[PDB]
Amino acid sequence: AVPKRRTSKTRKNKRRTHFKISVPGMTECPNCGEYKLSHRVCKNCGSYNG
Amino acid sequence: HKLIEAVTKSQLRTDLPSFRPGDTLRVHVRIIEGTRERIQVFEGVVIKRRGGGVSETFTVRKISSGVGVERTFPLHTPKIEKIEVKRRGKVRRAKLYYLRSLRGKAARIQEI
Amino acid sequence: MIQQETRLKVADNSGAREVLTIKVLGGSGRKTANIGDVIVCTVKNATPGGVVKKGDVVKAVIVRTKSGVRRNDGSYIKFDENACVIIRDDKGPRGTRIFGPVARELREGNFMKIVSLAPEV
Amino acid sequence: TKGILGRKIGMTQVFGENGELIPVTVVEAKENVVLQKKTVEVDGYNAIQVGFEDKKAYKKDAKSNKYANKPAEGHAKKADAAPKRFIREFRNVDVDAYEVGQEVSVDTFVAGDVIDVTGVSKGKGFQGAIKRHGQSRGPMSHGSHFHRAPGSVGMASDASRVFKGQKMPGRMGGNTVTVQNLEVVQVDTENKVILVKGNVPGPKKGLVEIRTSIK
Amino acid sequence: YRKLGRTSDQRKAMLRDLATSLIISERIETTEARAKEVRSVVEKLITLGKKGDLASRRNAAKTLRNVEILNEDETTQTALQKLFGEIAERYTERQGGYTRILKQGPRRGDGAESVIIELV
RNA sequence: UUGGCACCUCGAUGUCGGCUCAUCGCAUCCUGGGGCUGUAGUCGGUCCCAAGGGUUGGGCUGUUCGCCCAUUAAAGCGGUACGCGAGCUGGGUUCAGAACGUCGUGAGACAGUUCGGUCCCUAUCCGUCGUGGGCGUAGGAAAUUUGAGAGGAGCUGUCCUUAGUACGAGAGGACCGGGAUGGACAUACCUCUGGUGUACCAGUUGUCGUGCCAACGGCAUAGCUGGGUAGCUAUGUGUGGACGGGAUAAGUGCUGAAAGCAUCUAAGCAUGAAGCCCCCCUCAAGAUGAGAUUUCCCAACUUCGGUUAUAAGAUCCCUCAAAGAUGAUGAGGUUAAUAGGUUCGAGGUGGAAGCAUGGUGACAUGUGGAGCUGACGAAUACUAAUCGAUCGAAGACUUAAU
Repeated sequence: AVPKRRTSKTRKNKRRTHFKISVPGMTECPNCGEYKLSHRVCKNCGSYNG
Repeated sequence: HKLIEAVTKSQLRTDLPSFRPGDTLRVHVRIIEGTRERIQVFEGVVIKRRGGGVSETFTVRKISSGVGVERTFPLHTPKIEKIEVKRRGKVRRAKLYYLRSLRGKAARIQEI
Repeated sequence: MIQQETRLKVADNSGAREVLTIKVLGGSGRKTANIGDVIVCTVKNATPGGVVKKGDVVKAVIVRTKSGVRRNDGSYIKFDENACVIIRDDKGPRGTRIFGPVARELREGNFMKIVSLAPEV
Repeated sequence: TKGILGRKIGMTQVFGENGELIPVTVVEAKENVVLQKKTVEVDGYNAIQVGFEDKKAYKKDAKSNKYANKPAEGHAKKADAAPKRFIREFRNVDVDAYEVGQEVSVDTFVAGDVIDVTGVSKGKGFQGAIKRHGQSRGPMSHGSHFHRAPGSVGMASDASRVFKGQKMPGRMGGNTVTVQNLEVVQVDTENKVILVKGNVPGPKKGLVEIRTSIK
Repeated sequence: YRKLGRTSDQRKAMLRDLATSLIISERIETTEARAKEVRSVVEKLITLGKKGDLASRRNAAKTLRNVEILNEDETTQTALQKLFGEIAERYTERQGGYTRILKQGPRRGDGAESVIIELV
């Protein structure tokens, strides 16, 4: 129920190994020129050209 | 499915008439109990008819000595010699499950 | 009938009118029984002049059930009530008549006399 | 001793000679070819390799298992065959009666009528102990607080731990199963089917393998 | 085959409201889970409006809603009158595929990915 | 087991009987293999070897015990904090109320009974059951495999024949051998018999709406009632514990001396158990001892004894499922049938709307194998899987024989 022992820094930093953030899938837009999420609509221009 | 209809087509029968629920039939069934062949009849009312191909089934109900009896037979069984339709009855549903709890004047059905 | 406390109706001709199951014979731990099996029961009702008094312990055989029976031909026969007959220890009945239809699985069971006195098999 | 691969179709029923009702399973084995033969002096043991279904050819940009890759084409061209979806070995069939490139037909199974089927089960996912191991439940009334929960896992510090092999909740299904001593009803060469008596494991479109009874 | 975190009584009303708002505006914004199910609901109302028989006009009234469109101003044709009319005369030769879904990315404050559904 | 001792725990180690899940000992209840009989046969007594698998359901008491009813091949005895309360019950025994018998002058006490009376905790570490990411296995990859080593499964009844033979004066009644069907327990599956089936069809009550009639919608457990596809399901449907091999236990032995005879043993040959190792089923090269086979890719450089970018392949992202907590696995991405639409089917419901005719009317018949229809089978690019991005090899040193 309650922790018997406190957690040390060595043990705490190993559990947070996989606690990472993801890099989105972004590519340069054919017409806007800015970056864009694949399969989405360019916020800068508004063109998809599917 | 197309591969299950070509492997079971060799077991369908054409000597079968057309009958709806509520109709009274006379099912002739082959019985080999004893020493060899013999035929015994069963006259009742159709109360159920399940669908399918060579898996279609029907149920007939009769009252004997004051005790009702129900027989369920596969439609395409080879153990049936004949099926005669005598009385056609007007009904309002496919399953006559309410016939089990009734008996007498209430149980009898009208004729078209 | 099927389980330990099931109540059956007596179809044969004798004093016994209602019996309460007490045990299902055959194997250690058997749960249920169907047409063609012997059971141990006790009488609860009877007729004032019957041969089987009230409160006895006898053996019987199942002849009609509500669950039904399946045959090797793909066909099913079901009844509307559960009934049995008080039988002697030699597979012979204890009455002189038999009321109601009976299943043909009794012929396989070798209960030849019961089939003979039945109005419908 | 014989073997063949196929795909499940579904369940049906057929009528016997005396009117006996018999449930059957429909299986299809259409394109079975031999690709390789292993021996004692090479590969250690004796066995053969068989493909069951035909994949497409090789394209420069393939993003699905439908098209064959280069490593899978050379291994197939060596036996003069097109890319195959399924490949499995048979260490029970003879190796002197088969030549590379041979076709395995359904009519090879005749007069045997006794076989064993191997296949993967359906799969249920994360299940409890009452359904995964068929245990009993606690009382549902009388002021009880124990229904579908698992029972005691140990013995009070005589051994201060849980033994290996305790039955706990987990993922069930998806295992290799084998049903022994089944019978072949009939073989329709016109459609490349095999009517098996009974039922076999897996969904209605999974891969099943059939070999002669080992017992 | 989706529930959308709602009961059977609310999953039916919300679908009837989304189908009618589209026929009026012809373009709306919503979430991706609601767009993939409203898709099949609106594509069947146009199939009824392409038959013209009175029997079909009464079955569409069970799902449609009573709403007036003053923009046209020609008696403020009801939402059911727009169907069998303007909308039934556009997809005469098209057999299926009367809608198109477009993505826009996640929305702030909730994380849900907004989508645009419109009639082709 | 009842006690003796008072060594650990009073800034706290929770009782009796169950329930749920088991494990392990052999001083063996059942099944298997053997002596000896005061062993005719059928049945027993006692003792030895054997722990592989089994070893019921109820009545009466809070119980353990114990008695009783009906069965079974058998209803074995012991240990684990009298197994088990961060798993669960609170019926008895140690709370506060009240009463009876008894004892006390009394407040009150039991060497006794009776009715009533709160069981709390979000799992840090080890342990256990599932499922992923890294690096390693001396180039980088895609498939198929050997099995060191583990786990699972092991039970048994009644009939038929041999034969009414062996045995016995009669009653009674077989022994390794051959066949046919059950009980309990495992396991896969949904054709059949059933259950479920809140986006399927139909009937019906009250009330409020679409202006009214007709036809419909909302709310009353899904308003209620009668049916029901797919999927999931047991009580339903299949299969399994089947034959043999190799060494042994208690036993019976064959030769043979020590000890001119005897003697299964001291050398040498056999025979012999549901038990031991195989045979049967599943997992397995992180088996750092990291195995084997087939096929695929292998150039340009300042000449770092290096490096870049690619190649064969694998992903990002997207449409989905036979898979699924997430991930992983599987099917596919327009050089395309993955899903949704659309057009035909199977199955389910059982006769729509409109109109016509017959009745004062409630209703009925006709048009009509009507209409409607979630998950199942086919065909069809109409809609959405666009355009793109990232990761990913040029193969060390030693002998020995070529």
